[PDB]
Amino acid sequence: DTSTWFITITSMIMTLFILFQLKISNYSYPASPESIELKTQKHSTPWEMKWTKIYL
Amino acid sequence: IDTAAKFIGAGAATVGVAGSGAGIGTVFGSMIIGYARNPSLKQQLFSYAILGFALSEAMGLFCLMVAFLILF
Amino acid sequence: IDTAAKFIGAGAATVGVAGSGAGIGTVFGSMIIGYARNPSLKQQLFSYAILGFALSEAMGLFCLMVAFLILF
Amino acid sequence: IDTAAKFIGAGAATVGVAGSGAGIGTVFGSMIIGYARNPSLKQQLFSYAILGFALSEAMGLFCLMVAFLILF
Amino acid sequence: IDTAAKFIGAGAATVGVAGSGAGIGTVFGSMIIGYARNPSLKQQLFSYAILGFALSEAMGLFCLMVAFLILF
Amino acid sequence: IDTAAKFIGAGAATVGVAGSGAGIGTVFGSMIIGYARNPSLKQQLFSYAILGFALSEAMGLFCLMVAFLILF
Amino acid sequence: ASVVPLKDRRLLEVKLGELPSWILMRDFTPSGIAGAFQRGYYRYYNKYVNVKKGSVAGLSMVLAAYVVFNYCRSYKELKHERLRKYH
Amino acid sequence: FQFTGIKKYFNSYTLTGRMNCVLATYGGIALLVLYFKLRSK
Amino acid sequence: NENLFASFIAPTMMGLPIVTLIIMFPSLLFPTPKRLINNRTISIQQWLIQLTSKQMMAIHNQKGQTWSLMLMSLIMFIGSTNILGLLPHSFTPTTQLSMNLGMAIPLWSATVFTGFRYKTKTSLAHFLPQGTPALLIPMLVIIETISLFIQPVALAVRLTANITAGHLLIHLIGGATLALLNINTMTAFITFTILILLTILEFAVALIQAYVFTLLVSLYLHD
Amino acid sequence: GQMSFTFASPTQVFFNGANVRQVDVPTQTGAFGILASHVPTLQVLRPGLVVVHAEDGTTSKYFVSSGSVTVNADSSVQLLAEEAVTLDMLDPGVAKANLEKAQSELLGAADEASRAEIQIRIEANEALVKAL
Amino acid sequence: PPLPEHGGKVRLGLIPEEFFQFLYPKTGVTGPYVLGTGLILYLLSKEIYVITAETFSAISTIGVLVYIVKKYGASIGAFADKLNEQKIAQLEEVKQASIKQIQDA
Amino acid sequence: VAYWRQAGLSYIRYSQICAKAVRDALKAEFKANAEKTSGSNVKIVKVK
Repeated sequence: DTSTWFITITSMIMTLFILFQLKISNYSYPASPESIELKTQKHSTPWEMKWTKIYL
Repeated sequence: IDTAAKFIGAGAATVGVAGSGAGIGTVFGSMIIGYARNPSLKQQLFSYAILGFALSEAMGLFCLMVAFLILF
Repeated sequence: IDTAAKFIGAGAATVGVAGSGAGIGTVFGSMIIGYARNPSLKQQLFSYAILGFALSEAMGLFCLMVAFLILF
Repeated sequence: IDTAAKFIGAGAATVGVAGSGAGIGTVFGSMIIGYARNPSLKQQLFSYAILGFALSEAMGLFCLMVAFLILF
Repeated sequence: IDTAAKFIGAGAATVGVAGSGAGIGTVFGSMIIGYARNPSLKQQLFSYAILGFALSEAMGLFCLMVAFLILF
Repeated sequence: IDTAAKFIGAGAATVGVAGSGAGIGTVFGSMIIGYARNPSLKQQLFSYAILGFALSEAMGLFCLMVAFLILF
Repeated sequence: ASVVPLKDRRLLEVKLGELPSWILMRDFTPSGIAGAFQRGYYRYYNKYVNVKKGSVAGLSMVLAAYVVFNYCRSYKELKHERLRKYH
Repeated sequence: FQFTGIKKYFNSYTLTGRMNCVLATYGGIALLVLYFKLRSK
Repeated sequence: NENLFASFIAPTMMGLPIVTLIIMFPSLLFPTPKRLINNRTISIQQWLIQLTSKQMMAIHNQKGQTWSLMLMSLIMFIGSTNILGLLPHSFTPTTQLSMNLGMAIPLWSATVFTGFRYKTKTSLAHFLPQGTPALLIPMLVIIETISLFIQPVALAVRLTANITAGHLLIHLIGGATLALLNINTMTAFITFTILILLTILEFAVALIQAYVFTLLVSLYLHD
Repeated sequence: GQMSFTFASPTQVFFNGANVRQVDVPTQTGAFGILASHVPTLQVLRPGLVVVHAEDGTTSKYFVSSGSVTVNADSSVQLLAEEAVTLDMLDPGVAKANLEKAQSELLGAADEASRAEIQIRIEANEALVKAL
Repeated sequence: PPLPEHGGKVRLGLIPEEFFQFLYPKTGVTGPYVLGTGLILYLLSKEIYVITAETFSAISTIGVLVYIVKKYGASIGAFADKLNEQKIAQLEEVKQASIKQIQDA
Repeated sequence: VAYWRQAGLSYIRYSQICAKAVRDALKAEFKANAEKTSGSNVKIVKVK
């Protein structure tokens, strides 16, 4: 109850923070998916500008 | 001899809750005058009523924690 | 010594149940300053008071069983 | 007699949280009304209540630490 | 029995720090309701809370130092 | 036995300074929402602030002189 | 014995909640779209019917296993039984 | 392989986060008073 | 003299069985998928993170955002290990005061050594609040430093003391039902008090906001 | 009930004698709600949006700049505003750029009242973005 | 409250008939039920062994978890909704990607 | 009282600036109605 002596649990808590940093590290953010559509637009526009400079 | 001292040390420990019996009386009286000004209750104004309630009852009930330990 | 120990643990616990009367002073009282700005009366305005009135009394009738828990 | 006076010794010092037990009701009943008037909580207007809560719940468990150090 | 009064004396003497509990719950909540109406915090608005915090704190730790000096 | 009643009442008196700790909080709290509307600070705001501070002290300090009177 | 207990959870996942995607498992993913929740259903009475996309019988079996596993440790302490049986 | 998934994370923040020595010292001293009180019973 | 309550005198036991199984067990409640579309039970776990990762991100807005990918692991562990224990005979590791003194101090002292490796002067020159008046320099810097070292004790003891306080009212209001072989009308009202109190004891999720957040404010203020 | 809501620009008129039960106005000294019999006041406006809730299913999201709200003794209001435009006439893209340029001149202001003019300009663009 | 006490009492007249119609479903199992009476003994024998304690709060933590199964039939939409919302973005992206590439040629 | 108060300004001088910013955030279509009002045409004649 008023328990005692403490040599227990606290060494078994930091092994747990090797688990939770393994699972939650492999998550996906919805926002990152909206960023890859932006750089694809500017690249072909500059490639068309490279084709416009191939005209001009 | 300490059988009474079991009691009053528990009997005095219980009146430390008497703050939070009034402390939630503030946060519900202070919400209706935050509401009659601005009727947007489904927004975060009601969500600050419960977190203010829960953080006050968190300091409310654990004053009765020391009451039972003196008993049991 | 038995009836000596019981009663002064019981009276000193009932102090905490009027410790929530000072909250419903604010709950029932701060309805006044809200009602005068806006008369939307039978809306959640009076009903938020009941969420204040019976939750602050719920810390009032909290300790009163604990007093009768140490009556016996 | 050393044990019995300790039993009532921590019973009186339980109620030191009763100041913080309702002092946390006011400051979380004053951001219900400061967000109602001007919705700019995401700046200083929320971090001035938790900083209000840290420097006021520093004094709730401050006294129960003494009621432990008088017990054991 | 001489040490028996040394323990129950600091039992109620640290209830005086609860007065710096509920008294600090206002002056940190009043910098909520009076900040939104006038954003000038880096001027003497925040500085009159730190004076309002510290000099309200000075009557908190003074009633702590009684409980040390009554015991030793 | 004479030291038994002396060492309780010295702690039983200094709970009287807790109520001064409450009333001193509003005086630096209402001046926050008092000055927030009206920046006329160097005039009689602060002069009514210092008088309000040193008058609540004299209901807290006056028990403290009586508190040391019990010991001697 | 490590490949023995690891092949217990990978059997009690991919059958009764919830059989994921990543093709080489694409039709194995829709195998959980019908689900074995119809197989898991009949134990309670009928009532936990909401298991369609928030699957109760997938989760509420582990938590029913963790209760009766912790009933064993408590059994020594709260004995209470007379020289008979109860009602 | 419970390392190189999170090894870029460790030497970033364990410079301040892996200071359990203060926990070890406040733990190891907390061992001492409880063996001492049972020694004097 | 109508309704006489009863009580039962029995020891309330926070025993210590084999813990290192019980700690690992709320890790395997959460799976992680290596797929694009997931399977409608991780997908409401994956959404629940992307809410409260957008509230411990917004305040900081620095190059101290690297720290914040850990702080959402700290919320799922004591978010789970406080919610598992509401079951009939389960055991919570955050009941014992041992590990919480190992959750505060390796995290709290990871904050004061964060600015002291980069700023080295103005981290604890935050002890200087304003345009210094004369009569209260010693009354200030003995106060604002005694409310600094309280913070590790203020952070751990607020968690252990109210979590276990939930468990005793679960027993004592519950145990008074069993010993109520007197008048049977009042048995239901004590039972109805329980099933309200178990709803209030899902504020064990609400008390993890007040552990990660006052760790952010104790990180944002120093850095 | 039994209200009158009037909403007029200098050049155009939105509402004349047609009230719908709830008006939300951004006041200079806070905010308020009108709920069929509010205690009458004489207030003036800050930059912010007015969301009039029509009966009519839905709301109406206007955005005033500086005007005057006069709720009076009988249940009738008169909200007059100078630049009362809707949302779709504004562009968010130009409103993002106008903020930090006025913050750049804020440090570069030598006088005390000329700097006070800059503090007016940053406040209006701040309510511009957050309304969008 | 005069109207609210009858409102549960009208539910008391409602639940006694709904329990009666549910008792009609067991009357349809007067002959054909061979499932429960195989396993109703182990919960009658073990309940004659040890299982009584201070755990009437075992049911109330299992009773509240029944009320959330009600809203779980709406959690399929939110869970379902998340998947659909997730699905629309890729569809928009592929179409958006396709038009740009073809017209640049 | 605000920062435009206690520094020596008027409410028209407040209302000129915050209404001018709304006429800069408009599009190219509704820029002519910002040119329409544009009330700077009255000259100032004081005899000294």
